[PDB]
Amino acid sequence: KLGNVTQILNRVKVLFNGNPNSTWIGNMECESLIWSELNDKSIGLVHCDMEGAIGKSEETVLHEHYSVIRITYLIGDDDVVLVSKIIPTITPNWSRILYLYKLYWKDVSIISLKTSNPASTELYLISKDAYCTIMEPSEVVLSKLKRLSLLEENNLLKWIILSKKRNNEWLHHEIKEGERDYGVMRPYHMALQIFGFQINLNHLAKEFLSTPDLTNINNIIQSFQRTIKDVLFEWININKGKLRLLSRRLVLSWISLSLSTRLLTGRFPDEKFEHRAQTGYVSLADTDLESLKLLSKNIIKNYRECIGSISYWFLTKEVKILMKLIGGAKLLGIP
Amino acid sequence: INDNCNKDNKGNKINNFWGLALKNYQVLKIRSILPQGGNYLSHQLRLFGINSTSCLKALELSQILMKEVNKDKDRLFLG
Repeated sequence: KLGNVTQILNRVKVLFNGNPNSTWIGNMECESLIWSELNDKSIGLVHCDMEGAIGKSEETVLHEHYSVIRITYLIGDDDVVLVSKIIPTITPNWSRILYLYKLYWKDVSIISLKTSNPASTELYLISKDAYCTIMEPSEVVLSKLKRLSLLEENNLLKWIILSKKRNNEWLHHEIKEGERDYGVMRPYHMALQIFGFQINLNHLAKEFLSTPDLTNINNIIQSFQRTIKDVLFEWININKGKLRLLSRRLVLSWISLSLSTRLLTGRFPDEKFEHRAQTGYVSLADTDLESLKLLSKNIIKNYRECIGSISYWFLTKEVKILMKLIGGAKLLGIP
Repeated sequence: INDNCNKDNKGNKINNFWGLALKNYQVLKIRSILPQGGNYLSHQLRLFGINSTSCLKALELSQILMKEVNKDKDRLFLG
């Protein structure tokens, strides 16, 4: 996008010898390779953004965090800064990771970002000062770890809840202010555009909604008309797979119309659509077809009345895409 | 001119960090010491990423990294 102004493509070095098992933090091969290639250079920052999988147990998470600490000890010189991400859980045996980080570092800070999800317990740890002197196998360390005192745990819970609440309030205020403003994006969006990133609204529409353009209201209208005619024709023509596919196609067409008309006119056709999307599902009813002018015909409405309303529930991976599309429509279209 | 504009925004955004400045309630220290996962309102601000949209969090951590990270050394990224 920038045209290699800063030569960023010439300053990324990949640590990989061809063996897949040398890329995973838990394995010893990864540590051996990293130490082999980075023992003779100076590393000031170690940034570890975990995959954050939910399948892994607490023991594996502790092992991976300890391995990251070992790597930082091995290759990091003095005044090295370690940045890591943690996902605390409701299960009470969760503060052992905090105890470990306190044990191996002297200046540990914990941050809850306002740009992160305010409905999830995602925190960032920053560590600066090395404290320990002896590094030993993982088993004895993981057996050594314990919980923390209850008073500090309750203080941490209260602080986490307060920070999450204030972050959510800031998020709501920022969304409202962005939707109100005429034609100027927020300063962080301007910075991201300057740095070389691209707006993803068109891409998300293209490989999500299969709509090449959202600005062209007309072609989207005729697309929905043919889609509804064909889906009703097939529905009376009668399976489970066909019903699911046809319902999904109709949902995508309806979402395309909603996003396009929000971008062009400034208001969603259905007021409850945004709240339902926040819940994670979308519904199209007889009333929605009856609402707007000349989208369909009376026979189409009567045919739809034999089914009433359809309600499709998405996976979180698609709920995120819906959220991004709605945000782009609200923050890039007219007020 | 693109590099100049990048440096210009870098220079101007020091008093305010693109409106993402941290408050006192966000930073805590261990020594000086319920949300539900079904909501994704935060993703309505993730509008500048095709493969990964998590380039907005780095812009916020950039303040602390400016403060505490040496700028004359190399960097390692894991995961």
